[PDB]
Amino acid sequence: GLVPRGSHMSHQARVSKFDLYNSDKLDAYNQEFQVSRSNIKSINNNGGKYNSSTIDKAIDGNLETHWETGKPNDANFTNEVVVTFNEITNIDRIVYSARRDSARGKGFAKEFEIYASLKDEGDDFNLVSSGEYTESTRDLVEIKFNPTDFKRLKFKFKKADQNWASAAEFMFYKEDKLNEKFNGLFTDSSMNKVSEEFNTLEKLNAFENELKDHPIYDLYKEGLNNARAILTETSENPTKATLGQITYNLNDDYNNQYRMPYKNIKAIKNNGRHYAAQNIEKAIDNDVNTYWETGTLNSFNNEVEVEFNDLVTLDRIVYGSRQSDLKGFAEEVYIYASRTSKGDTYKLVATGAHEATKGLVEAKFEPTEFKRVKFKFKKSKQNSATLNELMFYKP
Ligand SMILES: CC(=O)N[C@@H]1[C@@H](O)[C@@H](O)[C@@H](CO)O[C@@H]1O
Ligand SMILES: [Ca+2]
Ligand SMILES: [Ca+2]
Repeated sequence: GLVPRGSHMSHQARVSKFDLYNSDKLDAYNQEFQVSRSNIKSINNNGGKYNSSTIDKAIDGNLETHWETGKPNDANFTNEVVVTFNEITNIDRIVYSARRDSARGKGFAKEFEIYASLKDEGDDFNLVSSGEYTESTRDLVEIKFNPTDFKRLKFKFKKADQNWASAAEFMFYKEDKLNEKFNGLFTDSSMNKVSEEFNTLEKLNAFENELKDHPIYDLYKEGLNNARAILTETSENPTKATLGQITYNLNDDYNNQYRMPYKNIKAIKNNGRHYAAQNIEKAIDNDVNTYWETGTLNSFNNEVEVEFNDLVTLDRIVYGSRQSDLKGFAEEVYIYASRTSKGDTYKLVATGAHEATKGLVEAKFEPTEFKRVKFKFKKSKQNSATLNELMFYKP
């Protein structure tokens, strides 16, 4: 499942991770939208090449071969690459990666400019788009701008990570209008309000139907379901949860019926890093003897966030502290639910309190749907935060 990237229709490019690449849909996608590698006539660049990392390697269809410049950016020199197409070609996107060898990410175009020419020769280039990407240097990114005709496309490494501009691949794509519609599903990057054109179930369901023959329809489903969850959301109704020591976690048969499978955990994270090697993944390793401990400390609240693969209805969260001393036992807890896979869509489900104790405690509340859960350490014994296990039980 992709998530909407936000609309782009200024002259600042939208740059996002090209997650499409990992999918079984890629080939069908490329068939329809990619500019064939066979339409790329030639490539040159102004900085030469390092060793055998020749410029042809930037457009050979292999993410495991790269060009690297022979001359790094400096205060006086900016690396650029010029691609010539067989014929004038309409393009709205570049998909780009830096080198992916042992120095992966080195030379990533952290800032770039894109220029068009309709000629084969001459310096008549006009600025099409400028952009940046600050998230990572290791990513395959989609750079999306206004659809433009190119005989030659010039790509300038305005800032290259560690100056030594590199490219595993430059790939080119034609406009995908339905994809852009999907990119405009939400009003902003928080993805917690559906855009006006989809802002009813009637409109959203019609849109889903409209996407059904699209090559990456299956990847759109997650975002569509997120929108639907927002459209159908009810007012938050937090209660006080009842907290008590429990031992039913020992009961395998019970767990089979009532405990959410650990395999349903897509991801875990927290806001406070961790102390020593008491990392977060051991709050969910199914071992009461291993525990997470925060790197930060209350004042600030510690919070843990668990993402699920499948939405699940829970009525209980079971937790315990580090068993040695009980340091960082959540004495007071806020439980937040989101019904979306991403976005700023959490609502408060329940508040609860219990004295620190050995063993496991359930926090029981009203049955609630969770696609993701936030566990907030309101008050914690000794202003630390610790989890030996975090478990989720159904009504
Ligand atoms: C493997 C590795 O890091 N190779 C790089 C090489 O590609 C080039 O950037 C060079 C510049 O002095 O620095 C390193 O040797
Ligand atoms: Ca390559
Ligand atoms: Ca554990």
